[PDB]
Amino acid sequence: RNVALITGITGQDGSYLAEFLLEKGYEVHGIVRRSSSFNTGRIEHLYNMKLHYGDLTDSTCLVKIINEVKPTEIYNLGAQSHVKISFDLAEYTADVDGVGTLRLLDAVKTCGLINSVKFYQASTSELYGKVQEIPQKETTPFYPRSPYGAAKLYAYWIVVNFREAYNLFAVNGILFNHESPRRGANFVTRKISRSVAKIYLGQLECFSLGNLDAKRDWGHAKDYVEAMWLMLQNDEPEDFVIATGEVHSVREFVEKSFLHIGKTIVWEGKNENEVGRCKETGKVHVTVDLKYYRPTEVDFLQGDCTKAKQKLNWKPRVAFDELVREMVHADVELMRTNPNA
Amino acid sequence: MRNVALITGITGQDGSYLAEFLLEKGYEVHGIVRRSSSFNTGRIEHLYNMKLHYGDLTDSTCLVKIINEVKPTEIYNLGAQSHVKISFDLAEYTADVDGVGTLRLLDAVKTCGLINSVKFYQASTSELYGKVQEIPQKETTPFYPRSPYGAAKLYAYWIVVNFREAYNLFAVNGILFNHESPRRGANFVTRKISRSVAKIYLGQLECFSLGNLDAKRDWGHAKDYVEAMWLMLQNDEPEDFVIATGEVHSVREFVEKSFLHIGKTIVWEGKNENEVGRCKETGKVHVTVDLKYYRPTEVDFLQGDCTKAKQKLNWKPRVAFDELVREMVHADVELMRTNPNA
Amino acid sequence: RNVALITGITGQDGSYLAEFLLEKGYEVHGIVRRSSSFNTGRIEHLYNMKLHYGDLTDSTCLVKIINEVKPTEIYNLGAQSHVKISFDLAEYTADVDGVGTLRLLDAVKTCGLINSVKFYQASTSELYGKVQEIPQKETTPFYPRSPYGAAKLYAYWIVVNFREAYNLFAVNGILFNHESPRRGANFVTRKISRSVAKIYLGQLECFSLGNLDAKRDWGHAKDYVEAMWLMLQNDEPEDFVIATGEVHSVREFVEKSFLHIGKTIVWEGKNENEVGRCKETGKVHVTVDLKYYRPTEVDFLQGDCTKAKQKLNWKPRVAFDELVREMVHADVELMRTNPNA
Amino acid sequence: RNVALITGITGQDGSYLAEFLLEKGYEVHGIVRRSSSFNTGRIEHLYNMKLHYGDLTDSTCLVKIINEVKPTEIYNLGAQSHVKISFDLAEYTADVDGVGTLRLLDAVKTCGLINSVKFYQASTSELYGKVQEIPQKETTPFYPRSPYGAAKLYAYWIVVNFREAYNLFAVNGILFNHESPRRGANFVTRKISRSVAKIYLGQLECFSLGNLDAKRDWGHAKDYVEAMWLMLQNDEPEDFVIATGEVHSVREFVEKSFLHIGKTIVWEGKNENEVGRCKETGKVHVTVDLKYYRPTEVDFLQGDCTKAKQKLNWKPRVAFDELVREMVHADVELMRTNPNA
Ligand SMILES: NC(=O)c1ccc[n+]([C@@H]2O[C@H](COP(=O)([O-])OP(=O)(O)OC[C@H]3O[C@@H](n4cnc5c(N)ncnc54)[C@H](OP(=O)(O)O)[C@@H]3O)[C@@H](O)[C@H]2O)c1
Ligand SMILES: NC(=O)c1ccc[n+]([C@@H]2O[C@H](COP(=O)([O-])OP(=O)(O)OC[C@H]3O[C@@H](n4cnc5c(N)ncnc54)[C@H](OP(=O)(O)O)[C@@H]3O)[C@@H](O)[C@H]2O)c1
Ligand SMILES: NC(=O)c1ccc[n+]([C@@H]2O[C@H](COP(=O)([O-])OP(=O)(O)OC[C@H]3O[C@@H](n4cnc5c(N)ncnc54)[C@H](OP(=O)(O)O)[C@@H]3O)[C@@H](O)[C@H]2O)c1
Ligand SMILES: NC(=O)c1ccc[n+]([C@@H]2O[C@H](COP(=O)([O-])OP(=O)(O)OC[C@H]3O[C@@H](n4cnc5c(N)ncnc54)[C@H](OP(=O)(O)O)[C@@H]3O)[C@@H](O)[C@H]2O)c1
Ligand SMILES: Nc1nc2c(ncn2[C@@H]2O[C@H](COP(=O)(O)OP(=O)(O)O[C@H]3O[C@H](CO)[C@@H](F)[C@H](O)[C@@H]3O)[C@@H](O)[C@H]2O)c(=O)[nH]1
Ligand SMILES: Nc1nc2c(ncn2[C@@H]2O[C@H](COP(=O)(O)OP(=O)(O)O[C@H]3O[C@H](CO)[C@@H](F)[C@H](O)[C@@H]3O)[C@@H](O)[C@H]2O)c(=O)[nH]1
Ligand SMILES: Nc1nc2c(ncn2[C@@H]2O[C@H](COP(=O)(O)OP(=O)(O)O[C@H]3O[C@H](CO)[C@@H](F)[C@H](O)[C@@H]3O)[C@@H](O)[C@H]2O)c(=O)[nH]1
Ligand SMILES: Nc1nc2c(ncn2[C@@H]2O[C@H](COP(=O)(O)OP(=O)(O)O[C@H]3O[C@H](CO)[C@@H](F)[C@H](O)[C@@H]3O)[C@@H](O)[C@H]2O)c(=O)[nH]1
Repeated sequence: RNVALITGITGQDGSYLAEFLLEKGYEVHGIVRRSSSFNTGRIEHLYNMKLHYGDLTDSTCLVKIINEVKPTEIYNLGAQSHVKISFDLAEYTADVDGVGTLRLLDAVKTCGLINSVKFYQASTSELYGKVQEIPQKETTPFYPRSPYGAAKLYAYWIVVNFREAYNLFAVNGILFNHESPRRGANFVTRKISRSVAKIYLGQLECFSLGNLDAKRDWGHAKDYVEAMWLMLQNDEPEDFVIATGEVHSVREFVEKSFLHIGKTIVWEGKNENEVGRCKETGKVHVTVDLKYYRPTEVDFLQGDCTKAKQKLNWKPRVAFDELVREMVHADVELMRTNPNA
Repeated sequence: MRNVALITGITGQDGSYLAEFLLEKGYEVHGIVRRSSSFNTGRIEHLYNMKLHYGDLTDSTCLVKIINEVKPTEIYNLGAQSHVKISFDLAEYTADVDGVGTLRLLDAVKTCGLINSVKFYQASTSELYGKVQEIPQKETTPFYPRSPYGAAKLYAYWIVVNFREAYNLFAVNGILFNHESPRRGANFVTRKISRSVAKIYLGQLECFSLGNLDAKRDWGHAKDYVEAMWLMLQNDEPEDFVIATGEVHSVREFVEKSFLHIGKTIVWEGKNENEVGRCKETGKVHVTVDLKYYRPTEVDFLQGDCTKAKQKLNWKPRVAFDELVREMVHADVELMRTNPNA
Repeated sequence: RNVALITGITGQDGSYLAEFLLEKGYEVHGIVRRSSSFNTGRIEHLYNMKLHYGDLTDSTCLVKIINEVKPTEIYNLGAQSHVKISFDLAEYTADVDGVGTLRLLDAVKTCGLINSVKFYQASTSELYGKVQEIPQKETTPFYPRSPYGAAKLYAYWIVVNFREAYNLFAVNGILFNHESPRRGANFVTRKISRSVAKIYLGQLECFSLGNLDAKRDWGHAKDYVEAMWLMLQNDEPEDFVIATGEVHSVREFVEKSFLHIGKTIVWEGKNENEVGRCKETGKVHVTVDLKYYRPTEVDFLQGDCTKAKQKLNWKPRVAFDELVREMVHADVELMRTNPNA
Repeated sequence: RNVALITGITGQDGSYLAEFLLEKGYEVHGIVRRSSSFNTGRIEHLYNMKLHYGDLTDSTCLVKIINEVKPTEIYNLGAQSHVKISFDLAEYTADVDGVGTLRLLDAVKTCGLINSVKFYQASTSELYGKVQEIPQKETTPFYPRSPYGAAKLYAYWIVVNFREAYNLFAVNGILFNHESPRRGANFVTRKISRSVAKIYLGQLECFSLGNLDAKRDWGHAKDYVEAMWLMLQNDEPEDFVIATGEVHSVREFVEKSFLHIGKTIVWEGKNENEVGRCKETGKVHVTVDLKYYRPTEVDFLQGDCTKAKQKLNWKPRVAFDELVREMVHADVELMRTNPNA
């Protein structure tokens, strides 16, 4: 009996995880939000899958769904997941990402599933924020730098407390940045791949970014959802960093993306006056706008996933260069078939 | 001089039409949009005078920030979990958004010192009449809600009344009866029918299932009804108004008329959950009934009397039921032809 | 098997209801709020009674408690019950009095008790607000005049919807004002009885009130909790007005209270300048202060409880004059024994 | 212009802080919860003080109050502060102690007071939970062990984020256990002092406790509220541990408390069968009950307040033995004057 409940099934990770579990013959249940528009674009090709209307702020819907489904595995991926937006939506973010995690854990307990459920929490490298060690591993102290980070920190610790207090098999995947062709359009990697694709097709000339010097450890969502499953296959409930260990700047992401459409970016100017110019044509394609900066930036992330390599035998398959290629190529195809986004 | 609107629910059916209507009048239009993991501004993307702000009706702080920054002259609270069937499984969220959310917005107006400068429109509803206590229903008909949606909207109606009476806020309840359009949510009955009929016409679908075929509704066009919202805020006195067509049709009639527009005459056979709708010309079944689409407490009949609005606002509906059905089926044929996955 | 769960057990009504049910051999459970101070003064003499920490805004505690207790009868008396305070606490009042009622109902459903629980909702004459009929009965249209009234109206209707949708035996007691020596100190009747008692004992000289012309139908809480029980003994779940049918002003309450300590109040002046003077001494004991007025006053309430008389055989035992006497007498004793009481 | 807003003014700390600030000529505002009973016992002797109805779960009331008062200093002491109760009230505790802190900070920002307010957060030694260093100081990593601890951790970090993001003068006082004659009756120290006082006066024979071997660093609330004020007088917004550095067991608190009424406790038995007998009379006065244990106990706390000593010149005046004496003596007087106190 293999029955998964995925919160956040409509998101990037949820959509890949649903595919991965379906291929293994799981019965997959997802919680979807009511919307005035179509909102199941990433999973519509899959309808073994059942969707249920719910929200992580509605305690009764969560108990009803868990009590009806009686899952063997719960993946809490549901969240207001955007860091910049969390500064203007601090309270909603706290209620969904922090308190919502508690609601789900409490529903497990309320439904008498404390000894049968395995629970995965979507923890995050944003917890390290202003990094206290380089690289960051499971024992690096946390230092959040946004309302999102603070809410995720609550979630991390309440999960730990349920494991310790009630012997719930509950784990924190401390996943570093992961991307894909299904990545939200207002995250930096997809913003770049979409804009580069549009420039290639003559639908756009120039776009603006924020902090070009931010550095990230970027992997592929499809690899990372497998690690989530492996953490629940472990005999003991343990927390794990999942990451590539390799660091690149936003600037490098831009450079590599443009090279895939035959353009070499050369930078000129500094800070908010910095521009990225195509060497071959002389045309400006990238500018900087201060409005995209965060009040408290996370400058640098680099994960050490030695523990996961040893215990889970997990290794990332997609490296940064192939990630950039796949994203630009996919968005060229997407924008060619349909110029409207 | 200064005409600045704040629309909650700007991404929805009504919000998108209201935004166009106000922009045409030279308003500066602000909208509150929810964060989503997917694109969610499809009904208003052609418009970007318009500024969008991330917010949620359950986050009191975001609402005060936005109202304090924008300082609107007009607020239209259209934001809601608006689906009645879904409200039975999302009762608490529905209460928090549709009921308490209305209070949050009113309180933000007061907190920001705008009680004497803002005109506030609340999206009230014929669902308030529920198990109807008079036929037709007018402003003085007693309410009798029949869902967690209806109950939440009733709270909202009364808290609006209380702000008007307590603090002299110009605040009004539009008691709007069902209104539809080509932008209507796909899981409301009218659009579900028009989309499914369009798909059948184009060979993309053979058959679809519905719930209670005997429900009766007063159906108008969203584009006409957003004008009434604006007129209620142009009034010298803050008054509540029923807005409706006065004409009643069944779900069954909506199905029949929709199919006639693609050259098919539906004839029904069987009863209750075994009832089917068959094309007379071909003998093929196109409509079945499934109990899962029924509501635990149905609203059987609505018919609005908008005499007060006719007299005071000079508002009259322009689109009648038959033209509404035609426009919806025709628009969804065009939509599904251009894109079979829409 | 007779097992009651009372929300609001620490309040006026809860304390009387708990005694009444205990006398009948019920197992009585109460939900009590955590407080930094002692808060069980009305029920401490009773500890068949079990208390549970909870709150009507905490969905998980309610499911846990209902699932553990498995009550046959639930009395939802828990509320922010003060009308004037509801104007400054509008949202909290909505969450507790409105949404809290839904949470309790949904917990009944979630726990599989929809066909075994009988549910009493504490509805109220405040629903009639700006009265549309005189007297008011079950069929009088509602017209709330406060955030409290609006929240209670939501609660009334969501109860009706659970009864109609799921065949829950759920009822609205539409109780008119009821008082006692245990009445909250900042309601008008108890404010008067305490202040009059203090004046009698030389602990106070004068106090201020708001609208002296408000008129109310006043009964005794001890009689009214019996009606709540009777409504759950009914074969069919029906809503009932409970009231005396007799109307008196705040001014009369003041006059009658002072007569019990040997003072005849004579009024002079109008509106906010009106004062109440003891005829025997010439001393001013009552003034008016605009801060005690409500933005939207409820001027007049008078209940017609014909339906309850016919179907429940309920009749009020304590009339207004005895209510005034009991309250002043009790507060004299209270303030004599303890001047800080 | 010195205007303080105290959330939690009715609690232990709030009541001492209010006195301390009033003595300095502050205008003091407090947020008080609506209650069905009298709940201002600790501050009634003070009414320069203005009280406002509010709740930390009602965002609108908090903005209204802050906008009206325009405080120069805010002390966020309001909380569901009981650790054992937090396990059954996990969600409410998260909403009040965690999200409530954010609501207050956001109201400061919304009201345009980011550059004029100094904000004190009531952080706590419970953040150290399963202690990662002994003694614990500002740089010891946190490890919460309850829903209370997890909620307070959110609050700690969201305060840090407002300081770093918007240059708000905002500080975390990391206060270790502090007690007084006004301590809540269900905390262990006051439970002991009240029960011992009752035994001395013949109002009780025996009481039950939980984990007798837990160890704590106990100081006096009156000393600790002064540190809160000093942290806001600092030129730079800094976080500080406040503690005695001296550790004692619950068992020692029992022994020392009984000594003060002329009784020597001698223990017999183990675990939940352990009892405490008066050596002089042979009578049993203490038993153990498993229901008082916590699912995830905090076994040991010991604070290092070196930083506060150096920068604030703060030193605790009351040591453990005098604290025990003051509490037992005060509760003897209290229970003698009023057996129901
Ligand atoms: N991608 C990364 O680099 C990364 C790294 C570490 C951790 N994380 C975290 O991992 C999880 C998955 O990331 P992602 O990239 O897949 O995020 P995403 O694409 O933004 O997806 C978010 C999902 O959560 C749902 N959601 C939002 N608010 C909700 C609510 N109130 N109730 C129920 N569901 C709600 C969204 O629904 P809608 O579709 O309706 O908006 C969506 O399905 C998130 O928790 C994220 O914070 C991400
Ligand atoms: N159509 C009718 O016949 C009718 C009749 C009377 C009254 N009403 C009411 O009138 C209004 C407009 O109806 P409609 O057909 O335009 O509804 P709709 O298409 O379902 O639009 C609902 C709007 O509310 C927003 N919303 C939902 N939850 C929200 C939250 N928590 N915070 C902020 N915004 C939120 C939606 O955002 P998303 O797009 O992100 O979901 C959407 O923009 C609603 O209040 C509805 O209940 C409708
Ligand atoms: N008295 C009347 O004339 C009258 C008439 C009609 C209806 N009502 C309604 O009938 C009920 C009983 O009236 P009453 O005079 O006994 O009221 P009351 O003395 O004010 O008692 C209210 C009770 O509700 C509890 N409570 C408040 N907030 C709560 C929360 N958030 N979670 C859980 N419990 C909470 C209170 O606890 P604390 O003690 O901790 O505050 C108290 O036990 C109330 O619902 C009231 O609104 C009263
Ligand atoms: N004492 C310690 O050893 C210690 C150490 C470190 C930190 N702390 C923290 O320091 C602060 C002061 O402690 P204390 O011993 O004075 O606590 P306490 O006596 O339990 O006082 C708690 C205060 O918070 C109020 N409160 C609770 N929930 C509230 C809500 N939802 N909205 C508004 N106010 C609310 C209480 O009101 P009611 O009176 O109505 O319940 C009370 O005034 C607390 O934040 C506590 O968690 C305590
Ligand atoms: N979104 C965005 N980011 C930009 C832009 N210009 C520069 N940046 C910088 O790129 C960097 C990456 O920003 P981003 O792509 O928006 O992702 P961020 O790191 O902020 O958050 C993502 O990864 C986290 C893992 O650490 C997850 F927890 C979280 O849920 C989410 O999936 C930042 O430093 C940002 O400041 C710009 O125009 N947009
Ligand atoms: N949605 C839906 N409704 C179905 C179906 N089969 C039959 N029906 C019936 O059609 C009728 C219409 O259902 P509907 O189109 O879903 O709209 P409903 O009347 O329930 O609510 C709409 O109109 C209200 C105005 O009265 C608004 F306040 C509300 O926000 C929303 O816009 C019902 O009687 C329903 O039971 C069916 O398959 N889907
Ligand atoms: N509390 C209070 N009320 C005052 C004062 N001076 C005059 N009044 C008037 O007395 C009248 C009675 O005020 P009251 O005693 O505060 O009770 P109110 O009628 O507002 O509410 C009580 O009864 C309701 C039943 O209809 C319950 F639902 C509700 O929960 C609560 O138990 C009002 O018209 C008020 O304006 C005064 O100084 N305090
Ligand atoms: N309350 C209580 N505690 C008991 C009992 N028997 C043994 N104990 C033990 O005493 C110890 C002290 O329990 P306590 O007196 O309940 O205080 P605790 O340390 O749990 O919490 C207090 O101090 C914290 C600082 O660390 C504050 F953050 C918090 O707000 C609060 O003021 C525990 O180990 C407990 O298990 C007993 O019967 N009741």
